[PDB]
Amino acid sequence: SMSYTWTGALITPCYATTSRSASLRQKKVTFDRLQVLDDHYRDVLKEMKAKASTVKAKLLSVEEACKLTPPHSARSKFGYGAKDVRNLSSKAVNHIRSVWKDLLEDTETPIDTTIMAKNEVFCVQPKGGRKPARLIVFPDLGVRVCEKMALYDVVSTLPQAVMGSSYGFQYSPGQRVEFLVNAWKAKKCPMGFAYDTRCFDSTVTENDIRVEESIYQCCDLAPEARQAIRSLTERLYIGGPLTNSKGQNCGYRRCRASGVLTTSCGNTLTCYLKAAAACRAAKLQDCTMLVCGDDLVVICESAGTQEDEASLRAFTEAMTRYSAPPGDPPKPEYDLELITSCSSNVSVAHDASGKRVYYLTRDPTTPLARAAWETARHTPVNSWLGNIIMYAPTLWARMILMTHFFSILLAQEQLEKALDCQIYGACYSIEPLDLPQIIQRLHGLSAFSLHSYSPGEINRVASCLRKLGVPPLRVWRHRARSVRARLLSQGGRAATCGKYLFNWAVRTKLKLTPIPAASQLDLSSWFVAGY
Ligand SMILES: O=C(NC1CC1)c1ccc(N2CCN(S(=O)(=O)c3ccc(OC(F)(F)F)cc3)[C@@H](C(=O)NCc3ccc(OC(F)(F)F)cc3)C2)nn1
Ligand SMILES: O=C(O)/C=C/c1ccc(NC(=O)C2(NC(=O)c3ccc4c(C5CCCCC5)c5n(c4c3)CC(=O)Nc3ccccc3-5)CCCC2)cc1
Repeated sequence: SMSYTWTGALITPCYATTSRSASLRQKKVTFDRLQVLDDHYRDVLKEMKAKASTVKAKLLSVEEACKLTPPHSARSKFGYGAKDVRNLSSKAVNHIRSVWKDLLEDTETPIDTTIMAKNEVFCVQPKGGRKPARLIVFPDLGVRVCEKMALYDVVSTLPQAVMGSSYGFQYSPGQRVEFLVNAWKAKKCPMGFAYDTRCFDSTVTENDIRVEESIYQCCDLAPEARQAIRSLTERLYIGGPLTNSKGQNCGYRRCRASGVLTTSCGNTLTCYLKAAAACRAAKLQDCTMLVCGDDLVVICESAGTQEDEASLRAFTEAMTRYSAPPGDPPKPEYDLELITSCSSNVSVAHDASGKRVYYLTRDPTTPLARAAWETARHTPVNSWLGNIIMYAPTLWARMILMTHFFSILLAQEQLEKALDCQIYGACYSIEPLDLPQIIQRLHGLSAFSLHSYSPGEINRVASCLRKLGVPPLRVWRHRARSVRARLLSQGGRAATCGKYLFNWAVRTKLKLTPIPAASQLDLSSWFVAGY
């Protein structure tokens, strides 16, 4: 089946990515899919369904779903926006009830979807060329609330039950490294790899989507929720008509929509199922998987250099057979630092006590360039804040991002003002003064005392700074001492940031003891819609 069918009415809009590049993206994402399912696929699927049986999901109220709407979610064509929804206005609510009643009445009529080009910031790099704008398909604000009513409890309960430890989103960055490192140590002869699927969303066949539904149907579901899942599957999930920003009929989808509630959850389940089955086809001994949507890391017992090269080809053959071919073929790695997943890679450093600590790190180029864009054109989303949270132990986040933004915030007297940030699915509102507490909860106390980084990691940061015209780490060290000083003078929460966050900047280091606030770390108390 053709992933996409196009009419000719072009993708109209509302370095960066424009709608002018969309034509190239369309070509990459449009293709025929050929699925050849085998007995392993069926066996894994029965195992998964059995684990889903145990889940019981609650149907959310019309009002309950409104308070989970992100404040920046696109407005409805029916005259009401995200604000109107979370304020529980009669226009929003009465219209949402009609959408809900329509899902329970209509079982065939496809739900209309909007095709858009994602405006992302990438780096102006003269190996490879400019990437074309990613495509984003989504239903109306109204349908998006009903999706949450019928499936919010499912998606935020089910994957963890079906996949257990293989489910990526359950982990904090510290917990993810803990998992990866333990699984690598657990093997007597470790050999891992990361499998990148070319255009994941486009490889998701109508059967794949119906297979996910078959899994959601294994929970205890309210009759209404059960019907709504059935209707949302056939009217939205399995495909539908596309409509550009203007209002013209753009084309027809027969794959995954990125702007749906099930996207993340479903992708994880689909990728897990395919990979898990392909592990049996390739006869990969003592397997460990870590699935983060379309992202997949496999750790196992090596069976020899030649044998592993062969087993990896068998894995790929099997994945391709399940309509999930690779971008570039996976190579077996015998060092965990070389395996790249969720754009990041495990690195090592030493804390105060001299103990070797593992941490996740990525190439600073994109985070830095994105932050430099944020600095210029004003945005409601702060990639830098996310990056400071997610990559807190890294040399780059600590020395550049933290130094830069804290000096900016100190100067604007905005340290006490909350900021909206998106970490993968979830949207949070965090005050920078609260960061130490969060960083400790997500990474550990070692996050503030790290030193003795890998020479290569140090050079990756160094060379990257030169390339972007960013002042050297020596400049940053100096700048940090001034921020640290100005923070400690302020006292209270401001002084905690100075003490913990900026300890690396001083010659005369302080004894960093566990934070009095992070002792009773709640989390999800910063949570403002998702997931
Ligand atoms: O799509 C989702 N669900 C659909 C399928 C059903 C979904 C999406 C996100 C999500 N979460 C909760 C767990 N965490 S979390 O880290 O505990 C955290 C908690 C609070 C916080 O904000 C604060 F603290 F400020 F409140 C900030 C972080 C975040 C995360 O994305 N984790 C994965 C991950 C972890 C490490 C990685 O590695 C590297 F670091 F390299 F990226 C890469 C991915 C956010 N949960 N579910
Ligand atoms: O050799 C020595 O001993 C010292 C050398 C030295 C060299 C250059 C400076 N530069 C500066 O002071 C100024 N810019 C900066 O001090 C600066 C700060 C952050 C910058 C960033 C990012 C850093 C991460 C958060 C967002 C801002 C970028 N660029 C930056 C420049 C360079 C830039 O202009 N743009 C980009 C573009 C892409 C990526 C990064 C950048 C301030 C006004 C005049 C220029 C300072 C010291």
